[PDB]
Amino acid sequence: DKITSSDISNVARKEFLVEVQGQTDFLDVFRGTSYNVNNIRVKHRGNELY
Amino acid sequence: WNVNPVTLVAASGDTIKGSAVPVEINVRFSDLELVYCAPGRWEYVKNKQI
Repeated sequence: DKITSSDISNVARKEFLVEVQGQTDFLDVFRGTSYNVNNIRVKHRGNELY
Repeated sequence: WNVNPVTLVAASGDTIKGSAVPVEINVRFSDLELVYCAPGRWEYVKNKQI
């Protein structure tokens, strides 16, 4: 019975439709624990600057 | 394997899986374990190539 390994552990992402204006910050980033500083993606649907 | 493909055959008899129509390995490396398994079935595992 074939068994598989995966990605999502090593790659995950989350995307926000903005409301209410404000919203200058985003808390916990993705749900729990730590984001890793070295690699950054912020996308406006343009991928925001480094 | 890849290039000129494999052709694996459970001929009539007891299916490898599902249709039993010959399953063909175009996967470059591959390793094969299928057993005769009580539901007349030959289970080989997800083209593990090493």
